[PDB]
Amino acid sequence: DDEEEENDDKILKELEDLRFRGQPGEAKDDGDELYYQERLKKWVKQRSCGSQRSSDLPEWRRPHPNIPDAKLNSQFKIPGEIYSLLFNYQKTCVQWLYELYQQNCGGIIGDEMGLGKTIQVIAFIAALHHSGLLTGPVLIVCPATVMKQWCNEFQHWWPPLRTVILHSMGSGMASDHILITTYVGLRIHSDKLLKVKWQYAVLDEGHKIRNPDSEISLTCKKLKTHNRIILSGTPIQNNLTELWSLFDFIFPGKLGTLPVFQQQFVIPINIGGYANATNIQVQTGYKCAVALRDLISPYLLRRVKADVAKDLPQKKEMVLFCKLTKYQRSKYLEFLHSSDLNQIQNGKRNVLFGIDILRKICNHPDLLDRDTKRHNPDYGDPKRSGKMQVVKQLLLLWHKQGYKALLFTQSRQMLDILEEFISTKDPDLSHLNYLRMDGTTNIKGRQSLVDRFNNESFDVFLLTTRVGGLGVNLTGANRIIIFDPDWNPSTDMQARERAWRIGQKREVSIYRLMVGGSIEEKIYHRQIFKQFLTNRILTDPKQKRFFKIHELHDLFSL
Amino acid sequence: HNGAPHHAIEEAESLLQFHVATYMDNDIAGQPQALQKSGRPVKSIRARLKGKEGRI
Amino acid sequence: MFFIKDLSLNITLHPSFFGPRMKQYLKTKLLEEVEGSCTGKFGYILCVLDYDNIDIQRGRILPTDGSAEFNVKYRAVVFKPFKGEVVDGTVVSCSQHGFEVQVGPMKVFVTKHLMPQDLTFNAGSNPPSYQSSEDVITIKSRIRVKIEGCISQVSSIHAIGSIKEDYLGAI
Amino acid sequence: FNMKLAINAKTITSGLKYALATGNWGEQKKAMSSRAGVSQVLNRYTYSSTLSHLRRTNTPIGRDGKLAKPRQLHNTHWGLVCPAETPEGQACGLVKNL
Amino acid sequence: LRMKHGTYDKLDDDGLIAPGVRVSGEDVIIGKTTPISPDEEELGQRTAY
DNA sequence: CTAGTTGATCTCATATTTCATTCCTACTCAGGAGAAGGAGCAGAGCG
DNA sequence: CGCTCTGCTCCTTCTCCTTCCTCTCGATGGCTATGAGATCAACTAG
RNA sequence: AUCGAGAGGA
Repeated sequence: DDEEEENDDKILKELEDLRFRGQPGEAKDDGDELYYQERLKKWVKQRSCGSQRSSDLPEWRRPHPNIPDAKLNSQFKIPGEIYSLLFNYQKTCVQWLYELYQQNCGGIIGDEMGLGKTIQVIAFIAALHHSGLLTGPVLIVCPATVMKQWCNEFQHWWPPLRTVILHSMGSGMASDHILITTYVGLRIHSDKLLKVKWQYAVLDEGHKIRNPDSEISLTCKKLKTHNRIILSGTPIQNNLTELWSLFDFIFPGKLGTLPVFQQQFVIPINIGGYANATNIQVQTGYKCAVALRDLISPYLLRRVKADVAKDLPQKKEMVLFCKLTKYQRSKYLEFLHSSDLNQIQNGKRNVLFGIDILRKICNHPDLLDRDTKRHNPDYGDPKRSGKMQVVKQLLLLWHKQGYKALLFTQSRQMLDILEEFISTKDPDLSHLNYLRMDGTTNIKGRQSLVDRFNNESFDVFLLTTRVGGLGVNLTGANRIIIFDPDWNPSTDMQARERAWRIGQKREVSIYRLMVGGSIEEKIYHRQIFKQFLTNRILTDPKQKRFFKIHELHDLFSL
Repeated sequence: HNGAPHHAIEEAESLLQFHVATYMDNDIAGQPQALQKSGRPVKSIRARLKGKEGRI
Repeated sequence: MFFIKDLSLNITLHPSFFGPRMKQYLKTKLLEEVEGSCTGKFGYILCVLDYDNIDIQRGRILPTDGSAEFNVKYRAVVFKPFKGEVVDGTVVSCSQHGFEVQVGPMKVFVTKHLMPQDLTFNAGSNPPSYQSSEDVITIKSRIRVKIEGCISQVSSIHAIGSIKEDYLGAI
Repeated sequence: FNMKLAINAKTITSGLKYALATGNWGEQKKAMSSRAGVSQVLNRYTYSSTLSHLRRTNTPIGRDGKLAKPRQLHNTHWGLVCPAETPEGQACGLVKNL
Repeated sequence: LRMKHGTYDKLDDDGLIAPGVRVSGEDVIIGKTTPISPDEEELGQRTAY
């Protein structure tokens, strides 16, 4: 629908002007906006008008003419056929979703990866639409790679549902029920879309709204609806403020504000980590944080993979240890002595990111510089890093043993250095065929490489931790190595879980390279404390193990 | 935006007013001589445009 | 609308051009720089009057430069349109994208919404013409245009028009 | 303590070095209580200049620039400071030589 | 970059002038460079250093 | 003309809950003149 | 004649204030910052 | 380069 004023067009014919060749671009932008509003040229394919939304609906009417199992076959307040199709803890999950719907406040659900977070919610939405006679609207937010999934399940289990992709669609609100979008797309569409008041709002990647100050979380928060839900892939990973933000999005009035939470609802000394009037160490902080955990339990669901997926071969927490070379030790001591300029210099390559310098010394002292090309002809040199020697030993052992090994690395500079090492520096490793991955790899190429790895003839698959979410399926792996502490424990779980998807019959041994006496061990201790906090807020065990943060917090700096 | 308590909002307003005032004129005949991190008084626009060697 | 207005333009003059022929050069320079000029203040400068009787006052030497700056006074003929004003223009072209008419130095423009509701475009007519209504408007005919807007360009001044009403029909 | 003190040994060293190198006799915080010009680069134009510099004094009182009875050759100065060696300009009578 | 307009022909391989050389004008007496950024491989494609 | 691919850019981000503290340390070294603003007071008109 | 009012006087605050040139010594160091992920544009070819 | 300080000169 080209509504551009023909007046300017005939003026242009009167006297054409090429300087306004951007006016066509502005017109294209306006036409795109009008498409997202009430029009669409070639975007019907994105689960919009012309698809099962309003065209292929007849394909389902003959089996059930607008009367699904929720209405015709074993009609109840809930569907009958899906529940028979549903497995254990899934029917109960949908039942509790129904309870929350009666509560008309919201909720948060999520099971250990691979247990079907995407499923058990589409069925509930369809149940509300048909058995509950829910006219909608219903909203979904997730990455496009997962949006295609959501659409696939929607059109598979419940064809009649009118679902669409808010990536490059049109019509949408102009037409009648379900909408899926990207979080970045949600940011882009700060227009009326936020005022639609989507009756059933559900967010897929709750882990992407952990930070209260993050623009994604606040953008979701402005969209207030009587029923807002989160499907966080994982629970708390870094701070209880993340749980506060999640609960505020789903249940604003049922929990205190940010202050009340931070000064009180904090497992550390804030809530009385020594609630039993014991040492200031956080070891007896119970009956207060446990109370909050029990208060939130009526609002969260969790199924452990072991609950139904007992077929999960042994996991190995084999923390390797390395030795700092004389060159590395000398550079480490030099930096430590010269680090103190303002003693933190607000971090800035001294403490906060002086950790980066320490890590670079630990891993690639040979090429410790941005201008690596000057040293590239002669470096890297594994002699300056015993961690490279350990990696070589393990890779050779697994190659002679024919194990598909996964290598997890830090910023792509280390990735490329390791690639060059294995490919050319050491002929022993050159005999091993390898694969590569990075954050700049194309999505199609990423999928192709993942498929190759699952059935690879190669030996080593070098991978970066950050690239890709939990969807990356690397069940073909037989061995895993972690090159350095991957900060947030969630990253470590994802890395070790690249092999551990639904399947992975062959046992996989996971290794974590470490340097004895270095700051890396201190970072690992910090990660262990984070895991302990997660366990405390999740299961509330009587764990008295507690690293002495009162001095170790400053010790971990350097 | 977050509905902070009254006194916190008042303190933030006073701080903003003080920074703006010092920016235009960093000599208010008062106690708070705004000064840089390095320990030097901020050169307000008034200081630039004032006195000998003072832009006029 | 055609009317006569006074003009006052400042002319600089390089010292090397000072001489007995100065007045003639001033007149030449202004007539070439002003006649037919485009101005948003006065639309189109159509004619400079009293070319024989020109009051140039006579100007002054710039302080640090020897050049002289002259303020020449004039009576001039100019043309500008008005919103809500009717012009008996002459047609130039017809198209389904709209209708435009010529008014001396300016071309009037008419929108889809400013023709009569019964005046659709007939592309089959040679030349293309508005044969839909009882009043056939051809490319080479004449028509009254009802102005509702002035379009300003640096290189030219344009305006819009309407032919909705009966009194706005072809001449 | 064996090394915790040594962390601030730099305090003594750098404080003395600043106080003497810059002349700002304070702690090097904000020129607080500064007496800029306490320490000066030894003049070595010739031998007499060196000797005179090594035997010089200074009156901070007149730094205010007041114009009054001080910065005059009081007669209690007889035999204690030079009656003739005194600079010109602002420091005339405030800088005195033994 | 921006190597000074003076004469470098008087320097030694050490970046210093041997004593006894007659220096006048803005001639360079100490030769010192900063092997600093831009750390761009595009520059490597251009002049190597 | 346009759909595809790929480079390029924009935002993400949040800290993690924390030790912990002294306190603040003072000598050298302004004052000078003028406007401003309050405070008191005394008398003059009122009731 | 007591009340009140008001200007008149005096007494603290309360700021705000001084040609041109040449050397040398030194103390500032920089007040933001993960790369990924996702989106947009730019190049390219039919 | 910047700012600050000191020294001296007309």
